[PDB]
Amino acid sequence: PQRLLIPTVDDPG
Amino acid sequence: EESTTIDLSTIADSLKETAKNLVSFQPGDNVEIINGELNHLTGTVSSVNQSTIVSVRLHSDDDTINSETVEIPTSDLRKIFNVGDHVRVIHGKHTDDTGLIVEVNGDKVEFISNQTKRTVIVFSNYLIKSTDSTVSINESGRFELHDLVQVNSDLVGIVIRAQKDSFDVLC
Amino acid sequence: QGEQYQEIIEIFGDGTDYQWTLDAEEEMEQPTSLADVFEPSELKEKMLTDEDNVIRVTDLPE
Amino acid sequence: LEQMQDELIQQLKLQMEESAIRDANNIEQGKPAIFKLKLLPKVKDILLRANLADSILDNNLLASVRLWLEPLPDASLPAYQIQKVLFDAIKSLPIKTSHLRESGLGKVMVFYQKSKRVEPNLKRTAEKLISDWTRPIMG
Amino acid sequence: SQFPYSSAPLRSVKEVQFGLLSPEEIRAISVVKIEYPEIMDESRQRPREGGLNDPKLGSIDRNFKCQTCGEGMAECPGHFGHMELAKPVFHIGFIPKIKKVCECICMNCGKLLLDETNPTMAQAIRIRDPKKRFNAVWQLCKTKMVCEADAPVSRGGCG
Amino acid sequence: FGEMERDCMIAHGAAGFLKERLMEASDAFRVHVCGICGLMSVIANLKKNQFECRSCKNKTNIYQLHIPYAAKLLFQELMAMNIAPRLYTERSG
Amino acid sequence: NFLFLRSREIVENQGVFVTSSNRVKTI
Amino acid sequence: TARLYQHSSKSSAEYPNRPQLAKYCIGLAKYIQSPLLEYLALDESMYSLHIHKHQNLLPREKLIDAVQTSIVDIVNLVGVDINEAVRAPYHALALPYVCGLGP
Amino acid sequence: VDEVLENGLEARLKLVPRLDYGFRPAQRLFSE
Amino acid sequence: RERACMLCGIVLPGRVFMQNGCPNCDSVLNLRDSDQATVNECTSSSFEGLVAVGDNEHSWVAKWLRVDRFQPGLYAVRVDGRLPSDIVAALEQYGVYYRPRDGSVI
Ligand SMILES: [Zn+2]
Ligand SMILES: [Zn+2]
Ligand SMILES: [Zn+2]
Ligand SMILES: [Zn+2]
Repeated sequence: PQRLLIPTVDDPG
Repeated sequence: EESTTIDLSTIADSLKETAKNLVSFQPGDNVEIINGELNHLTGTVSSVNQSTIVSVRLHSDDDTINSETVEIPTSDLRKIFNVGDHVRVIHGKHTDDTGLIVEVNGDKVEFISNQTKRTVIVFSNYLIKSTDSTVSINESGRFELHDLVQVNSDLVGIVIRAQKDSFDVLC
Repeated sequence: QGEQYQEIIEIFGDGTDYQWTLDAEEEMEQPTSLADVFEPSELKEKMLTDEDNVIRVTDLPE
Repeated sequence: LEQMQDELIQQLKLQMEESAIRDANNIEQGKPAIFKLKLLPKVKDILLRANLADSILDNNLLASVRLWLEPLPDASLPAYQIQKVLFDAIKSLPIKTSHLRESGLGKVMVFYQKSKRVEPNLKRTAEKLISDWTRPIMG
Repeated sequence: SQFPYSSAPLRSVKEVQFGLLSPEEIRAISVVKIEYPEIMDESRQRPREGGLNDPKLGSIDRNFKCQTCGEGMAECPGHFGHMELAKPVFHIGFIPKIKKVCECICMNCGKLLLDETNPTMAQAIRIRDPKKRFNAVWQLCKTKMVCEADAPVSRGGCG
Repeated sequence: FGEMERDCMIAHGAAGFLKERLMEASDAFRVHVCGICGLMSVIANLKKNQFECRSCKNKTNIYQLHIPYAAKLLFQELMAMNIAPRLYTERSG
Repeated sequence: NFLFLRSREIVENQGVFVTSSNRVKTI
Repeated sequence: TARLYQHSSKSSAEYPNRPQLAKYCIGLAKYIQSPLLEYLALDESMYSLHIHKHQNLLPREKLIDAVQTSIVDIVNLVGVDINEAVRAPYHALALPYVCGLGP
Repeated sequence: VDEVLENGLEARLKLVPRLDYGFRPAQRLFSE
Repeated sequence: RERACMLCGIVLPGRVFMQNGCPNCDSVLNLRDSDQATVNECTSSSFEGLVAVGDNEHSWVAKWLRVDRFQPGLYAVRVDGRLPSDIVAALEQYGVYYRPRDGSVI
């Protein structure tokens, strides 16, 4: 998918 | 190709783009609404902000509605041209021609010119309501005002008035 | 995750509630007559009017 | 105090629904939508009031906001003033996932995002609001 | 008698009224819109139209004439153009005044933080001089740090 | 003709000499002003004998003034800074 | 022999009227 | 016809890199080579020539009709080579004045 | 644009010739 | 001279693609065992947005560009040109779905 790959808080800065 | 513009789709798209970009509004202009809930309503432009938001005061039989100003996008506005108004051509072959509107055939508007003093048919997208002509004839022709011009072999005169593509000569 | 995916679907919709509106908008966005392509005063100079075809088809000296 | 605000907001909700129905009927009868524009200043003044946000979320005024934002069946968009005021109010209030579930404003937001007659600035604000509302779900 | 004849009557200045220029006035008095940074067309004379040296803005050359009024260099006063900004910006001379006005009014519902019910505000209203009136109103409303939803009966305040 | 010389001519009471020094012996200029907006935005074509303030949309209420060219320059520079100096030929009260 | 003259009061042709030089006297 | 030819935009387009006096010489040579076609090339400008002393007393439509009938008579006297008119647009100026044809 | 070259840097085009046949001549259809 | 592989998004010199193939797309395009034809159609020298990835597994950028299963190196955000229909059908035969990186498909 593409929509699920949105950035979260725990993703690297 | 043995044909007169048999293909007219891209040409029509170019017409649409030129018609959309060439429209410019001024305060006090009478406009009509094409889309939206306020479709087929008349109103006067009160103020212009940037080039995409235009505040319009609508005109209607109810007094309470006539005291309201509504900001309307320029993409849903069409100019209203009444018979007997001084209008100046924006762009085209008849550019900078002024006169009084005579017939309003919807998209096409007919008006008696001021310079040539003859009826000219130009699309409504090419008209701006300018109450005065104030046309400057500088940088045109080959003749300054009041020039002594040789008309032909044995005729001479003086330029009295100058126009974009004609002259008035006093023999 | 599947449950939050279903929650996202419930909150934001699949679009079918307004897909028909979008189709109608695209239909009305999409659309030849030479009387509307160029000015009549330019058509007349280029002999493109109907009257020029009438003159050209009639069997008489112009 | 809070109960009076709730009663006033419910009365405003009923007035907004009645105005929407009247404008839809007038549009079906060949008349422009004027009632929504007339009611717009009072709705704008109420929405700009910050302390009423909790009462608005309790009374689910966002459902009627969605109803006003809902395009009519004639495929005609509402007036730009209504859309701008409602978008500004949505920005000014802390809309959560529960309130979105109660109101179902996400469908209309996705429609506004996908539509092309909508102004690009409104498109960008709708994209930002959709991103902000998807933010708590994934973390 | 060193000026060419004009049918406009000759008068003297009796009053000078100052003020700010509105965007509508700037657009209305303009003769052209400036949008091209390049001064010269192709480095081959004849400056580009819509540029900073448009020939409609006026003529500063002996042999050329203004394309707006048709007058020579000696007689043409020059004409203004306009330049639409993509985003609004502060006027550098009015920033403290903008700050004081922002203090004076409410940032959400564009209303003064106090009304005429306060007698001090009424006295501040009474003075005719705009500078002193603004000074008094500012000295009062600076303290007030909250818009009043109801009268200190709703005054329209957003709270 | 500096400021101190101007003060000496004021002390003599010779207003005509001061006006002649500062205008006829210096940058004397003629401008046209709209009678409504009071701005120097009239587009005058003297040989065509047509005057017009496009903003105010009038062709009849237009006057001519004799002012120093430096005053014209000052008013145009003020206009460039968004200030509107309006010159009127009558008093109001 | 024709003189093209400019005049203030003849508004019919913006002051331009044609006369022969034999018809005029100098001031 | 040379003095009107040198200012015509058709001549300017034909010879972009040449001055006005060169166009005047070309007009004189073309007039020597074919006076009729040089008169035809004037189009609307040939009604402003010195045709008759009292030509200004006629209405404009009468003068235009007289000039056009004279051109029709003279062109049909001369004749038009159809292949040359089809190929060379300069020689096609006399084709609308052929008997039975028009613009 | 009669033909678009696959490289994308050039393309064969249909034009109106400008020749004097023995500062540029005006465009006109090629007369053989 | 450098080209951007349309399928995986990696950027390598065109002669590297001709001699050694694409190190990731070789399993389905056989670029190492193919002529300049497949190099030209599946890799484009016109691109934008150079991307260098160090750790594919944990980089959110790699997941966003769908390159977290590929060899680290030079990558392009946008690649001009799309894969042909026959190559798309061949990939669908292998069971792999092709999502264009040209930006026109979203
Ligand atoms: Zn000027
Ligand atoms: Zn407030
Ligand atoms: Zn004015
Ligand atoms: Zn690859």
